[PDB]
Parts: sequence; C-alpha cells; structure tokens
Amino acid sequence: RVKANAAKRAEAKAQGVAVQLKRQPAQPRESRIVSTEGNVPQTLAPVPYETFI
Amino acid sequence: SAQKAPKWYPSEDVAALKKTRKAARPQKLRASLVPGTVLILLAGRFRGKRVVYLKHLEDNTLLISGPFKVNGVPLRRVNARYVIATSTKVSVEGVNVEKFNVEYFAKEKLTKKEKKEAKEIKAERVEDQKVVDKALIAEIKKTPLLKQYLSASFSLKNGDKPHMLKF
Amino acid sequence: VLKKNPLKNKQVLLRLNPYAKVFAAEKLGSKKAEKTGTKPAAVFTETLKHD
Amino acid sequence: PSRFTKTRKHRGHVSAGKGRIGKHRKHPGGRGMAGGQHHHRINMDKYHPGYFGKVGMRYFHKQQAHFWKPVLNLDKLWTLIPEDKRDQYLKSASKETAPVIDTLAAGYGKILGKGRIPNVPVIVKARFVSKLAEEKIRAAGGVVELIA
Amino acid sequence: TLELLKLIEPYVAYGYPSYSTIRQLVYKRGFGKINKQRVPLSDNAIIEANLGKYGILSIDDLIHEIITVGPHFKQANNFLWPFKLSNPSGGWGVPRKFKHFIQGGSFGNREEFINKLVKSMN
Amino acid sequence: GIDHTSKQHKRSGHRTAPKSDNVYLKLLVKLYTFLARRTDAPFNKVVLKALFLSKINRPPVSVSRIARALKQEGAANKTVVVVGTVTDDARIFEFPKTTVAALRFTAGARAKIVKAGGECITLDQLAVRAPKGQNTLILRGPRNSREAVRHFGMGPHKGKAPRILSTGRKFERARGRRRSKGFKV
RNA sequence: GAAUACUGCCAGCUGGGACUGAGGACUGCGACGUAAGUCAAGGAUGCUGGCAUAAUGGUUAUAUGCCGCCCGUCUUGAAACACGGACCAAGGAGUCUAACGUCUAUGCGAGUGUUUGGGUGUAAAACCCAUACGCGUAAUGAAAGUGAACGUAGGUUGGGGCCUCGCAAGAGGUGCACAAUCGACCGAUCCUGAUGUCUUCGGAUGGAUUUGAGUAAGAGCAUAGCUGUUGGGACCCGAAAGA
RNA sequence: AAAUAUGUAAGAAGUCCUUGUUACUUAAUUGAACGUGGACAUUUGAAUGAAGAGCUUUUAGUGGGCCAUUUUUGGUAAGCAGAACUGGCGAUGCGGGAUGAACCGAACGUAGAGUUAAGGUGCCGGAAUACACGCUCAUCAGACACCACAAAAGGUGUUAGU
RNA sequence: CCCUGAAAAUGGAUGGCGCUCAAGCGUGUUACCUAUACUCUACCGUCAGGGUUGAUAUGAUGCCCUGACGAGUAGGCAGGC
RNA sequence: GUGGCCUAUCGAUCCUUUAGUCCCUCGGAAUUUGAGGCUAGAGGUGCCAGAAAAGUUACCACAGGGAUAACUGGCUUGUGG
Ligand SMILES: C[C@@H]1C[C@@H]([C@H](O)CC2CC(=O)NC(=O)C2)C(=O)[C@@H](C)C1
Ligand SMILES: [Mg+2]
Ligand SMILES: [Mg+2]
Ligand SMILES: [Mg+2]
Ligand SMILES: [Mg+2]
Ligand SMILES: [Mg+2]
Ligand SMILES: [Mg+2]
Ligand SMILES: [Mg+2]
Ligand SMILES: [Mg+2]
Ligand SMILES: [Mg+2]
Ligand SMILES: [Mg+2]
Ligand SMILES: [Mg+2]
Ligand SMILES: [Mg+2]
Ligand SMILES: [Mg+2]
Ligand SMILES: [Mg+2]
Ligand SMILES: [Mg+2]
Ligand SMILES: [Mg+2]
Ligand SMILES: [Mg+2]
Ligand SMILES: [Mg+2]
Ligand SMILES: [Mg+2]
Ligand SMILES: [Mg+2]
Ligand SMILES: [Mg+2]
Ligand SMILES: [Mg+2]
Ligand SMILES: [Mg+2]
Ligand SMILES: [Mg+2]
Repeated sequence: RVKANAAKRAEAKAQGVAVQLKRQPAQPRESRIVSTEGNVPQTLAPVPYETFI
Repeated sequence: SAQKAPKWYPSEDVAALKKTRKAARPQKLRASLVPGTVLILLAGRFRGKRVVYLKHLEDNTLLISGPFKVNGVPLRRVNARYVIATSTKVSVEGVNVEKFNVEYFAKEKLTKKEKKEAKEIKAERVEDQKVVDKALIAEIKKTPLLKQYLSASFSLKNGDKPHMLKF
Repeated sequence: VLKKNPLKNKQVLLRLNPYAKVFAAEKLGSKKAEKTGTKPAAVFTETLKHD
Repeated sequence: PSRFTKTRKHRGHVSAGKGRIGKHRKHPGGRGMAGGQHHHRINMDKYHPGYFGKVGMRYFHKQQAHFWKPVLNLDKLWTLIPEDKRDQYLKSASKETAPVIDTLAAGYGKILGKGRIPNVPVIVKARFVSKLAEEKIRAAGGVVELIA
Repeated sequence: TLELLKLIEPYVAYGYPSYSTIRQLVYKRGFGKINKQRVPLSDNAIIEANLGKYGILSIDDLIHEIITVGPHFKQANNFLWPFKLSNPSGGWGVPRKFKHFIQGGSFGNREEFINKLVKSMN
Repeated sequence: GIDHTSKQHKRSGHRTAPKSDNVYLKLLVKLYTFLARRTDAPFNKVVLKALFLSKINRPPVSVSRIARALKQEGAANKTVVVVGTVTDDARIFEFPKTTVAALRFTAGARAKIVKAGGECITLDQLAVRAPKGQNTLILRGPRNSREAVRHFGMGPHKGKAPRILSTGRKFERARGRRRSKGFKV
C-alpha cells in the first residue's frame, strides 16, 4: 500500500491533483433505479406449520 | 481595640444603573371592551353592579358611569381586569367624556401628620354626573328592561358555571 | 449575559441569518409546487394491488 | 509544633487515621529487624541485598589513622596556592622560579590525576602520587618530589 | 460508525434528522467548543472565528455542513458541543423505554421518528 | 449524573507562585508576571515559571558551565541567565568577559566574573535591559546529580545505590550481591 | 374530476396561565427608519393603592398532613432476640527523645557546621573566636593495592529558550536541564605480556556477550517544619504467667 | 468447526534515489547495520474521541468480602461450598418493588419552574370507577419480574381450533 | 381460562379495604400522576482558562471576565473554629 | 552436539570440606608450620524461600472467637413420614 500510495502521488504530481491518499470506511449506498422488466416482484407469505416427522 | 479593622473598605458611591430597554407601549385591550358596553363589577365597594363603559383612560383604567340616577354608581375609574364585559351595548355617540382624565380623578395629598381617631363631594362632580347621565338615560330608555337590568345587581346562583356562562 | 432563543425573538433571529427577512417576505415556507400529471405504470399498480 | 500535626486534625475521628479494621496494635510484625529471613524476606532482598552473610577477612585492632591518605586531584592542585600569588605565578611560567606546593602541609596524602592543570611548572611535594598525575605534572614542566 | 451504534443500541435512540430538526436544534441548543469551554453560539462572529478556516462563516454554514455531510463535517461536528436536551414534553409515547423501538420500546433506530422525538425533547 | 471520563476538580499540579515568603522574590515574580502577560516573548514565561521552582529544582550553575555555554558558536556575546545561584569553580583558569544575570552570586563567582571584566546582574536589571529576553541564554544546572537521586528506583538489577548509613565490608556486600553468597541481585 | 383523512413543513398569525428579573455609566451584534433618531437588539421597567406596625418576617410552644427504628462498635450484613451505654460534672488516650527517608523553606556554597571549649556580658540571654573534628569535594577491591579528558569533556536522536532570514507559515544556526543510544576514562575479574633485569622481579602496549552503590566543567553542609521509619512505657487501658 | 473474547499493522523514528563506514558477511565492488546529500504538501497515508500529554518521589488504608445476570465444579439439594466475565453492595442516599444491603429507575451542593424514568391512576393515595376486543364464576377464584413455590395426571365446565 | 389433584400447627394478609360485562386474566390506543434524574435560571464552593500598572485614584496571594463541575466508609490533603 | 525427543525428577545464610588462582592477610620486621581470605562445587534443610523439639490435664488458667463445633430457629429434604 505504501508503494501504491507513492505511485498515485507521483501520477497526481503530473495530472489529477488531490489524489486523496487516505482509505475510507464503507459508505452508504447512492440512489439507484430498479427495473421491473423481466423481474416483476412476486413472492408468497409465511408458511403453515407442519411436522416433517 | 475590641475589633482590629478591615484592611480595606467598600466604596460608598452609588453605582449608576445600566440603560434599560423597556419602552412603554400602549395597552391593547380585549376585543369585547368597547365604549357603551355593560360591565359587571367583580370587586370594590360596587361588587356585582351593572355599569356602562364610557372611556379608556391613559392610566389603563376604564371610565365607567353606571348611571348614578339608576344604581348609585358615579363616574369613576375601574381596572379592566376586574370587570366582566357583557354582550349588552348602549350608544355613546351622545356623551362628552374628553374632560374626564387622570388629573380629574387625582384624589388629594393626604398629610402624614394628619391622623383620625374615630372619623363633602366636590361641586363640579355632581353636574358632570348629571350631564353624562342625561344622555345615558336618554339612550337607555329606548329598549325595554335596561333600566331594571342596570338597577339589579349581578350574582351567581346555585349551579351557575361561569366557565360556561355567556355574559 | 443571557441566551436569547431564535425561533422566537425575531430580533435575534434577524441578527443571525439575514435571509430570514427574505424568507418571510416571499413566504418560502408556503411554496406552491408546480403541478404534474405523470401516471404510475400498470405493472406498478398491479403489483401494489396483488395478493 | 503540636498545633500543626495531623493529631489535631484527627480529633473527633474514631480511629485516628489508623483504620477500623487494621486497628493499630503494638508490634504486629515483630520488633526491630525480626523476620528478616522469614516474613520480611522480600523487603530485605529487594532493598538491602547483601545484608545477610559474611564477606572478606577480619582485621583485629584496626587503626584508621594507618590508612590516612586524603586525595587531591590536579584540577584542584592550584587551589593550594593562595589566590593573591596565584595569578602572579600563572603568568610568567618560569622553570627557574616555580611555586612549591606542599600537599602534606595542606593535608593530603596522595595526588591524583583528574587532569588539565595549566602549562606552568610547579614543584609538587607529596607522599604518594598516581602515575598519570606525575606524567601531567612533568608535561606541564614541573616535578614531583617524594616526602615522608 | 454503524458498528458503534449497533454496539450501543440498548442505551440510545437514534435516527435520521430532517433539516427542520437540525436547524431548530442548532438555533436553540447550539454551543461551540472554544478553548475547551462551552460557548453559546448566539452570533456569527464566533463561528467565523472558530470555523472560518473551513469556509464556515455563519450558523447556516454550520447547519449546511451538518445536513449535507461535507468535507469538514468532522471539524464542524466536533466544534458543536453535545446537545443537552430536556425530557420529551409529551413523554416517550411508550410505557417502557428500554425495549427496542420495533418491540414497542424506545431504543434503537426509529429512522424518521427521531424527528418527532427530538422536537419534543428540545 | 455524568459519566466522568476524567477526575473532577483536579489541580493543575504546577506551582502558580513561589512557596517562599521572600518579599524580594515576590517582587521579582510580580515583575515577570506583568512581563509574561504584556509581552509575547516566551522568555518571560520561562523565567516566570523558573521563579517558582524549589531548591532541588534550581541546582547551582557553575562558572565553568557558563564558560562552556559561551563557547558555543555565536553565543560569545549573549547574556547568560541563571534563575538560581551561580557558584565559583576553580577547575577553570580562563574566564571570558560576559554579562551574567542570576538570582544569587556566590562571593567567588562574583569575584571571578568581575575580575574577568564582566558584570553580575539581577533579574530586574535583566528585565529592564532585555524586556523580551533579547540575546539571552538560559542555563540550568544538573538536576539528576543530586545524591538523593542515586537511591531512586532501588530494586533487583536496577543498578541503584542502597539507602545505607555505614559503608565498607560487612555492610550489604554479601548474600544478594555475589554468586558465592547465595545469589547476585 | 375533486374533497378529506394520515404524515410532514412554515425564518405564518394570535389568545389564556405559571415561575424567573441575575447584571448596574458607555463600548457589541442587529432591526426599523433618506438621514435625525427610535427599538422587544450584550438580563425590568412604568403607573397605582394600602400599611408604616407586630401588618410582613424571625424565634418559640402547640396543632395538622406526610415522613423519621438507638447511638457507638466489630462485621458481607445491626433497629436487632450481637456487645458498651441509668443520669450529670470534672479528668480521660499518636507524646517526647536518639538516629534516619522523601519533600519544602532558609543561609552559605566546593565548601559547610560559632555555642566541646575560650573571650565577653546589662549574666543560663545576647555578642565574638583559634585549633581540631563531622559530613562533602573519588572510586573500586576480600585484601595487598591502584585510581578517573583521544576528542571544543566525544558521536547520534529529540529537546525549552535564544539568534538570523521571513507579513506570516516556516526555514536554517545554536542548543542548557532531561530522555534513549554508541563510545571514551577509573577500580575489580579474566586475557596479552614491551624495554629492562637482584632471571624473578617489573608490567609497557593491547583486548573482553564480564563486573562497581564510579568519571565524563562538582552540590553539598547546616538549621527548621509536615509526613513516614526503628529503639524506647511509645496512642490509652487489659492477661494467664516469670523473677 | 462457530459466536464471543484475543495478537499485530494502518508511515516522517516513513518511503524512494545516489553513494560513505566496518575488524561482521559474501566467490565478489555481495550483503547487513548505521549514515552524508537529494525527492516526497497539508487527506503525513482508516473512523471516533482526546476531558491537557508524558515523567518522578513519597506515603495512608486494605490484604475476612458478599450479591445479581450469564458460563460453570462438588452435592439430592441448600438463603450450601468453589471458580469465570461484567455490573453492583460493602462505601449510598433518592423514586419504585407495602416491607428488604445487592432488583428496577436513577446516583446526591442550596433553591425555583418545567418534563420525565421505573412504578402507577376504585378508596386508602397524587393520577381515567378511561376507551376497545375477548376470556373467567372458583361451597379452598385471580390479581405483576427478583419474590416469597407447586407437579404428574384428570373434567359433555366453558372458549377457540385441528 | 376455570375446576380436581392441593394436608399443619397463635388470628391474618394480591400491602389493606374490597372488587365479578372487575378494581381479575390476554391485548391495544390515549390521557394523567411524580425522583435528589433531564432542561433553564439564581446562589455557594471547587477546578480550569483568562483580563487588569505611560501609577491599575498607593490592597495584583486584590479586583474582575468565562466555562465546567459537586455522592462517599477506610484513608490522604487543604482552609478555618 | 553446552546431557537424556519435549513437558517433572529438586535446595539459602552460618559452618565444614574440596578444586582453582599459587594470588591476598596474620597489622613492629622477616622465614617456615598453622590460620584467615577471593572464585567454583559438595555435605541440607520433603513443613521442599530452608526453627533444633514428647505427652497429659475429668484440678485447671488467660486473651479472644458466634471468623468455629455441641442445643432452638432459618434454607434444603437425600433419609424419615
Ligand atoms: C545439616 C548440616 C548442617 C547444615 C547447616 O550448617 C545448619 C545450620 C547451623 C546454624 O546454626 N545456622 C545455619 O545457618 C545453618 C548444612 O549446611 C548442611 C549442608 C549440613
Ligand atoms: Mg473520615
Ligand atoms: Mg465517639
Ligand atoms: Mg477502632
Ligand atoms: Mg496494620
Ligand atoms: Mg520460614
Ligand atoms: Mg403533561
Ligand atoms: Mg412512618
Ligand atoms: Mg464482644
Ligand atoms: Mg448494660
Ligand atoms: Mg459507666
Ligand atoms: Mg473534659
Ligand atoms: Mg501501655
Ligand atoms: Mg518462663
Ligand atoms: Mg483482617
Ligand atoms: Mg467493612
Ligand atoms: Mg413484593
Ligand atoms: Mg426500596
Ligand atoms: Mg436493566
Ligand atoms: Mg389501585
Ligand atoms: Mg385520588
Ligand atoms: Mg601482630
Ligand atoms: Mg504441658
Ligand atoms: Mg484428682
Ligand atoms: Mg455475627
């Protein structure tokens, strides 16, 4: 990771300033659109009890 | 010496007050209190009397003349928080009340040396009452039972709930 | 010497946030929205009403 | 003075600072150096190692005056000259007229060599001298004469 | 931070605050940490003196940095003294607080109902 | 209730004033309190704090120590400041001409500096002629060369001096100090 | 095609009630006003009435409402069916001394300590003083013994303060105390063994995973105080015993 | 082969580039360790906090413990005996559990006001003889955790259900 | 849910009275009550950070500004009677 | 390869003794015996951080302990019923 950080900093020294070396924790998800085409939501309910004995 | 001394003493000069930001703005009265309204006195020597509201004086008092000819209440000031404003109204566009004010009602300078062990009305007051009361009565006679209503005293009967009563 | 609450005491409210005057003048707390007549898809309605 | 002691502060408090449970007693662990090898062993071994046992040989009827030999270092050697001839001798370092320092008269038995005297000749009279002390005196141009 | 909240679930009620809640919270109960002291904000010059190096010049800049989690959120949040709220004015709404919000209690994540709770608490 | 993360009502643990009742020391303290407040020079703050120190915390500074400090490159003309006592030293035979400001000069130290051509100065004269500690050089004596320090940290393998009244053979040089007598330390 | 419920927002308006009024010339931030000023804007002012004394208030006795088990002690646990205590006055228990540790104050400082003694006296005081002696300025070894600078009293890393350049940020220089570390020096141990020679003495030079309560531009001596330590009757009172 | 618990790292005492020392090491101008000089910008290399951070001296009391959840040993068991983690009591009042060291809530300068916690709201007793859907009638009903116990078994009592 | 199973010694204990479409049992929605807890304010003390000398109208261990904090046996220390 | 494949198989001060260095001391000065030192092992403490140690008291004493038995009570209920 130290080697990669040096490589990123040197590349940013040429182009793409503010390479933001630090790691980050997992972020909350961004917005998204979920299409129904071929994926119509369809599911059933909880199941009745039965013995299986 | 009995007691030694304080090494240093407080200053005896009086400190000036900081500037106060409290401007005196005029009272905003209740909506139901308009001149000509019949009031019910809840306190004082005239407890429970029906009177006529005439003028809002600059000391925040109300100038009332519950007609002296009717119930014996003269032209006098009352506190607005010690009256009940009723829905009954009398016209007051026939009376002249700009003369009555605080210096009109300025009582006296009672002398501290003046003392009483066991025990008249000003002249101008009676004609002022007569002049105001002439127009007041003239307007009062127009609708029946006002004279009787003003002569009668207000009181609470058994089962009366003033939080549900309409005055 | 004494903390005065904004959200009351409009003088302090105006000392902070000079934009409160424009907000109140233009009634930005009561903004009428532009109407639109887009309709949900029949698949959405059928899924919503499905058993 | 009694008025500054914690005894005055402890008035009104039952245990007088000694504790209700521990309850200050006479000699709960013994008297003096009792138990140095048994129940005070940890303190003895941690703070006074070498306390128990014998080392070395005895000397019957030792007289400390036999071993009288106070030491003087070269860096203090020039304080045996009174300060008012000191600067006069320090300038004009002369071999024909060099100060005589009688360290035995000053009360010393051996001259040691902590070193760096000024480069001035001096005649140092001593009972004993360390090898380095003599080498430094000779390097400065002086001499050590032995006395008894 | 989600792991931290999940580790302190039984003792906290938390959720997602709205702009109205954040603005009222900062306006009424917002105090700055200046030289280890709790200073009522009460003025924009205090904020520009202690957070002007991040481009935060007013109480609304501070609110903006909080509601939108900006680059200098950490500095602005740490500048804010922890808000000291009263007990809720209409109560907690439940007979027993120390169950999860899902189970009829008060603790845990109550995502958008934290707004109602905090509004009654301040 | 508050879940306290630190001890409450904790004193800073540093002296805010001299422990002594020396009136002249208190006058020096009030002078350097004014200077430390009305100037941004950290010299005044350092001198003010040193004015509070105890005797073991202000060890004497030898004139040989002063001469060695003045031998530093570019420090030949600086004013040596000792918040404490300057003692004499006979191990040195040459002494430079210099200004030394100190609380106290011993008779020998003062005589040696004056003979060398310099001057001995009090801290108030130092304050007058250098209100911001200009071209000063603060010197401190050896704190850990105190005899009490030898016994601090006594224990197995620590290499410290035992607290002992009589020395020599028969005095704590036996079992515990050599392998032939039990063990060694 | 609307309405309403539910939820949410307004830097929308407005009525009633309660507690509080800290501060004491001005300084600030604002607001309304062309400005002049004014304001609810870094904490209460204005108007009015009664009394001016037991009226308010304090104390005390009582009543009422609710609450309140006997202290001290040992104890995990006491109101205890645990022990001491009927009551009151007076007395009643961490002290002094020898030696000492840490800390602090003071004097003087490579020194320091007059008070064994002498001189003197306004006479157990105060004042003055020689030679010694104690501790300190050298350690190490069982001892015979030997005994502290290669060098700006060393190098490296930090290090306050100071200095130079900089509006600043900062960059350089110098860096006391202190901390870590590699060295150097003194003694002990082990090894090596020069010139020389009472031919068995002498021990030069050079080493070491060794060792010391050492050196490396001294800090100590004395007086006093709290706390702590040991011996003493030893915080106070208490045996069965022994001589 | 988990969960929980547990070690280390997430850089300036760092990284990279040239070349200096050695008596160690290499076949060797190979390395090892420590360095001179040069480069790295402000996201100097995750988050949150940091109440000042480090350092030293000296000395008190204590060295009988006990309780609760959870894990757990001996024992038929015990308000028994013995361990583990944590929180408590001891050393601690206050509101609640009538009463109670340890339970619940909450920890305490002196007051005022507001709001609550746990617990409650027929009367004692401050607060709905509230609202809503059901169940139960006991010739020994039942009525809030710790907690002041109840079982195997059985009933065309009555209710719902397969 | 109720009933049988269900027997102990002074008279007694859902805390008591009492309570039966409950004032019992299960559940749900509100309103209300009150801790030395939380919020705001005043005052006391403590701790911390600060201001104050072209004489601060001669107290600078004083005066003042700001913030936070306050349980306590054994025990320690401080200021006072 | 610095004992046993690893995890157990062992022992202070004083005294005695042996080995080593042929070294230091016997203090008026030497020589030789003798003695004492310095470094390293052994002789042993198993109550194993290491006193040198038989009973009895129904004639008994003292300091205490409900930190602890012999009676009630309390928890438990194996056993008993
Ligand atoms: C059993 C026998 C003696 C024993 C030891 O010397 C006994 C005691 C004698 C004494 O009074 N004081 C002590 O310090 C030790 C020892 O060394 C063994 C090897 C041999
Ligand atoms: Mg106490
Ligand atoms: Mg008592
Ligand atoms: Mg006691
Ligand atoms: Mg004890
Ligand atoms: Mg023993
Ligand atoms: Mg309410
Ligand atoms: Mg009672
Ligand atoms: Mg007893
Ligand atoms: Mg008795
Ligand atoms: Mg008695
Ligand atoms: Mg008495
Ligand atoms: Mg006694
Ligand atoms: Mg006997
Ligand atoms: Mg005990
Ligand atoms: Mg106890
Ligand atoms: Mg109960
Ligand atoms: Mg209770
Ligand atoms: Mg709980
Ligand atoms: Mg009830
Ligand atoms: Mg009631
Ligand atoms: Mg002899
Ligand atoms: Mg016997
Ligand atoms: Mg007999
Ligand atoms: Mg007991």
